[PDB]
Amino acid sequence: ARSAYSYIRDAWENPGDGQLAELQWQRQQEWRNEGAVERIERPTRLDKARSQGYKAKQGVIVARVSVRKGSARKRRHKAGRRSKRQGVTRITRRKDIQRVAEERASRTFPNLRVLNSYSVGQDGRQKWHEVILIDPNHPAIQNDDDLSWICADDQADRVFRGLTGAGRRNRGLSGKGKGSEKTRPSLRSNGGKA
Amino acid sequence: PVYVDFDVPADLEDDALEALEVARDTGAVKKGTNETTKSIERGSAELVFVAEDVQPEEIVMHIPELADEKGVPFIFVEQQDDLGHAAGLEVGSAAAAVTDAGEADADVEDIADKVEELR
Amino acid sequence: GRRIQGQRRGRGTSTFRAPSHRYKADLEHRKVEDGDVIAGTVVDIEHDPARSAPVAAVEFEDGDRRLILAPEGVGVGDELQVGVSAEIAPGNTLPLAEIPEGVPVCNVESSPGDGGKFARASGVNAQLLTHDRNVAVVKLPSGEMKRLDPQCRATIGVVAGGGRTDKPFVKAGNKHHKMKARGTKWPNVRGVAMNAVDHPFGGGGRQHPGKPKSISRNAPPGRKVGDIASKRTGRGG
Amino acid sequence: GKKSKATKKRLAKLDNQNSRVPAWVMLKTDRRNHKRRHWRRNDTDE
RNA sequence: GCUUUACUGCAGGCUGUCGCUGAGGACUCUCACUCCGGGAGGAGGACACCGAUAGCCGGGCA
RNA sequence: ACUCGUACGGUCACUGAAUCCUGCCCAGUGCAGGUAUCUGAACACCUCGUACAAGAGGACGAAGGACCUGUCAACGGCGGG
RNA sequence: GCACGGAGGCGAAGAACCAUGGAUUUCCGAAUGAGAAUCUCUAACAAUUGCUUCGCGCAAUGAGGAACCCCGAGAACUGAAACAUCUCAGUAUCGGGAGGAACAGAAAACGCAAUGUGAUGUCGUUAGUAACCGCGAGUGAACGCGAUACAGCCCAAACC
Ligand SMILES: [Cl-]
Ligand SMILES: [Cl-]
Ligand SMILES: [Cl-]
Ligand SMILES: [K+]
Ligand SMILES: [Mg+2]
Ligand SMILES: [Mg+2]
Ligand SMILES: [Mg+2]
Ligand SMILES: [Mg+2]
Ligand SMILES: [Mg+2]
Ligand SMILES: [Mg+2]
Ligand SMILES: [Mg+2]
Ligand SMILES: [Mg+2]
Ligand SMILES: [Mg+2]
Ligand SMILES: [Mg+2]
Ligand SMILES: [Mg+2]
Ligand SMILES: [Mg+2]
Ligand SMILES: [Mg+2]
Ligand SMILES: [Mg+2]
Ligand SMILES: [Mg+2]
Ligand SMILES: [Mg+2]
Ligand SMILES: [Mg+2]
Ligand code: NA
Ligand code: NA
Ligand code: NA
Ligand code: NA
Ligand code: NA
Ligand code: NA
Ligand code: NA
Ligand code: NA
Ligand code: NA
Ligand code: NA
Ligand code: NA
Ligand code: NA
Ligand code: NA
Ligand code: NA
Repeated sequence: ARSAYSYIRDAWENPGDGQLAELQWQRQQEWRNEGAVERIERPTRLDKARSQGYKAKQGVIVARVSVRKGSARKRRHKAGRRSKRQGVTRITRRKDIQRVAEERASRTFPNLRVLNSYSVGQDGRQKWHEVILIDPNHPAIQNDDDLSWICADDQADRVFRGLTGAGRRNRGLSGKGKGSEKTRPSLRSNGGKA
Repeated sequence: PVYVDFDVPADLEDDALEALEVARDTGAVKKGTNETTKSIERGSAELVFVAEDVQPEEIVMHIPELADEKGVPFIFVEQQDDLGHAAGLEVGSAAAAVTDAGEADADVEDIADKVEELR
Repeated sequence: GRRIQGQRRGRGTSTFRAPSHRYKADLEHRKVEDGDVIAGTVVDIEHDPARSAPVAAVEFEDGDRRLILAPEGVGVGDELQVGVSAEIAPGNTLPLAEIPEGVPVCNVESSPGDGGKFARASGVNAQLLTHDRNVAVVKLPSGEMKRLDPQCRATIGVVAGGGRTDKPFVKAGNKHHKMKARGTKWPNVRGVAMNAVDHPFGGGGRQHPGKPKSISRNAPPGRKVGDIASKRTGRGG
Repeated sequence: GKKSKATKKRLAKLDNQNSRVPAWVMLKTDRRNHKRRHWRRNDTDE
């Protein structure tokens, strides 16, 4: 039959209805007084967490990250700029809020590397995402077949190179077909046209 | 808190855990929320235990409604490690299950009733 | 076009900032747990560089020594009280509700606890007109009828130093000295004397504003000069 | 102007480099100090 | 470089609408959120703030 | 920032000591206030249409404007017959 | 040592010279106990983390590198015979970061439509073709074929 996890996963399909909504309205209050990068002891979304790589092991860390809601906090051009490049309000970044979160976090925990991330709500002026990090210098993980690879040197500061899962999704590398002409194998080797 | 729709007095609570200990030595108990949840669906459960100090709550919110549409009686426990320890574990447990008790099928039944009256 | 002078101020550079390090203290009321027991003695009378008005030094029972806004008629040796059951004597600070109607009051709280806000400058005063369990209507020096929470504290009497404005500065030298002890740029070059580039009223073959002086509230900073959202001008009529 | 123990060493080195190439190196190379710093005409660092 | 009722824009201000956002064309309330308070609590209250959109103005700027 | 500030203030402008005075014009332009009716975007609401959508139309209508008032120590004006 | 003087010394105890491994290796410097124009003042992983015997106990990050690489931020002169879309150009420049290479990668793919191909780069071609564009100036792929090199895997959950 259905696992206990499948309940949590279903509840989160509509975070505005039922018990979860009654929960969000509560926590969020306590969440708004909390700092930007806070280390929590256990995943809010246990299912998603596990389904992303989570494990109750030594060297596996989770954390919530709050970011201001909005569009390009872009300063207006000071020198001569033609009508088209005269934007400040409308234009938005080419990097999604979730990815910004992953970085603020990886930085906060220098030595740790980023496994994955996931949304955990949002109100009228901020969005929250939890982050799974791993300590690639801890024998538990160096010995764990299922996470071992994250220790590889060429995995260091991966979130910053866009190597996340949320990264490749942002880079337009989902479909192996139509549309990916300008994105595979990388944006820079395609002249940045996506 | 949100799934907790009633308060369980300390003594009644003590009685539940006492029974859980002899049950783990005579009958059968299930540790952890996954195993416990599966019982309520398989029907092989008689009495379920749910800690009140669970964070994040989601891990448990489903128990109350799921057990009620399957008839299976339940109970709220304050501590986590008390349920965890009581089930013969060194850790703690969000929820445990009474899959066919032992030497207390009477006590268990009565307890499940006192709760039925506790609303 | 360069930024107008009003925009430079917003940065808060040295030229515009107020000489805080030179100032004495923020005159706020005294926070009392309750009882009204709090009472002190007027030790001295000083001059506050920040308001050009006087100020009274006071020493309470519990050891506290803090300078307070000195109303008119307070002298060295006198006694003041702070609280709900305080006496209705000039200077004694207490909530509006306890104060009898028709009595001149100063240093009025805009919200209870803030420590005063209204009626603070040279020789001014508010006026307590009405009472209620809910409201307390005060007449601020500008004539406005301010509706207040009767729980807001306020000092009895008029602010000292009255009549300062009465005598003219007589000379640029004297104004200069007043301004130096304030966060204001002085002197002032009329925008019509500046160049085209430096201010909307600038340039031209003569000194005159090309645009009509009155201007809309909605106008962006950089253009918001002259008669702002004037409901009218002149005196005639 | 006052100086530090450090600066005082730098000045000193700067003065030693300001000496001429030994008459003996002349004969050894069978045949000029390109870093001759006068006090007035030239300016050191700092 | 400067100007304006030159062309096209842009900040910015005003305004409707969307979300934040809840309870019973006008109204009550409190739980979010705001502010004051050292605190207890006080004031405001689904408004304000903020994100999006839409119309008006818009040499302050390009 | 102003602000350790609170209308006897601080901001924004014009005129430029004292003395005697400072006329008439609100039409236009500007700012401010009101406005029955008229104009006025988008969402939601309606009909139409499309098994959905594009799209046609209806109703309601904010600020703004029309319209009226105020105002020149507000831009400015103070003639011909 | 360059560097061919003078004095002197070293080498058959096999010096010089070369190769490899080792020793020493002042102060500043990411510079890390704290302060400072290379020095100073009275025990130090400063700062941020992880594991934690919760004791800096065990560890991690920091900064450099010709260019290459990856993710972000992103011009204008100029072309259009002016000029606003467009062009220059995702160029220059800026921010963050990895390795010896990076990135990508084992189809919710292709759609010579098929009874067909079978991870991803890259080279040649398709092709200046299709597509875009005040339809102006100009911008401009893919499937496929021919080659190079080939390689395939693991969780999550069900059930324990
Ligand atoms: Cl990382
Ligand atoms: Cl003044
Ligand atoms: Cl093929
Ligand atoms: K251009
Ligand atoms: Mg103050
Ligand atoms: Mg005056
Ligand atoms: Mg000043
Ligand atoms: Mg002047
Ligand atoms: Mg001039
Ligand atoms: Mg101008
Ligand atoms: Mg003049
Ligand atoms: Mg004039
Ligand atoms: Mg505050
Ligand atoms: Mg211009
Ligand atoms: Mg140091
Ligand atoms: Mg040009
Ligand atoms: Mg050209
Ligand atoms: Mg590549
Ligand atoms: Mg053309
Ligand atoms: Mg291009
Ligand atoms: Mg193709
Ligand atoms: Na990191
Ligand atoms: Na694109
Ligand atoms: Na002028
Ligand atoms: Na010199
Ligand atoms: Na010029
Ligand atoms: Na007129
Ligand atoms: Na008029
Ligand atoms: Na060495
Ligand atoms: Na270290
Ligand atoms: Na430690
Ligand atoms: Na040209
Ligand atoms: Na030209
Ligand atoms: Na073919
Ligand atoms: Na075009």
